[PDB]
Amino acid sequence: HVKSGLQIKKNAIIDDYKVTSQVLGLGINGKVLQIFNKRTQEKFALKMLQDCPKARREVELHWRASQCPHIVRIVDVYENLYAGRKCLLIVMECLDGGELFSRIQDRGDQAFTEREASEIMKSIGEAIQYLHSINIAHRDVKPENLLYTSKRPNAILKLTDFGFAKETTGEKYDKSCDMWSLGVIMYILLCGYPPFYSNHSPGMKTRIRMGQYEFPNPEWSEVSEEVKMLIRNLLKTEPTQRMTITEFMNHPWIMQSTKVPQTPLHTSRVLKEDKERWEDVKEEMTSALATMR
Repeated sequence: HVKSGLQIKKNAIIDDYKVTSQVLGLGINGKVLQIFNKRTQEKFALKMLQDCPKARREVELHWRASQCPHIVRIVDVYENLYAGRKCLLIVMECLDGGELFSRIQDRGDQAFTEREASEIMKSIGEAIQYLHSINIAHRDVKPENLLYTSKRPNAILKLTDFGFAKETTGEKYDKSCDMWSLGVIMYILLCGYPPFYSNHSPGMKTRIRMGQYEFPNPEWSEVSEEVKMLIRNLLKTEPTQRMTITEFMNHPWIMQSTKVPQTPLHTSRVLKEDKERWEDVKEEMTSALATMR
């Protein structure tokens, strides 16, 4: 089966979409902005990149991935002049529902089940499975890059931000770092904190002491050994021994999310207790990923 290649349009974007240029001001800094199609009136999102080799690759790899339903769609790409600089203006579907874990943390009943975690992990695994099956590694799978279509409870989770994405060759282990990311996200979904040692952070709990067993008791006591084994496989130190996306998506815990117990988890309640640490969680995931990609 044959798919079209990426046509980068050269006409000014404002022929096609309403923007106005105090909106564009905040854009070249990095913020995704809201814009409207003129013909259709549908809302979209706009990312502004400086045109270089690397931005070109990001947009290329992302375009190949767009038709995955667990990956944010590229609608159009423009090569325009903005300010003194040549820019890639990328038009995408708007994802208005916020980040994955924000939703979980803000729940009013502080209730979250193993089954829900499984359902979410299936969504993320589908996007990764698509990428790895066309020899792309994302290499920046992390909380801020997983976003919901809308605020509503049945919104679709989607993967964004191809700024670190890369073509691979199989004999390669570039894909390994995506599998580690899955293990980390899964771990947080099940307990509310990452599987990170720290030498930290007052008026707060230390969730995992250095060198301590990785599944501590208050939060992990009702979680099966089967699930802990799936996590050890995803987090395995050596990339040569780390679980692949094929093994992950073929695991019963993922394949049969419907049959997963509705075990009540500490996740939402822990995300709230520890919300002052969330910035540091993300910061540590970002640093780890940079040593691991």
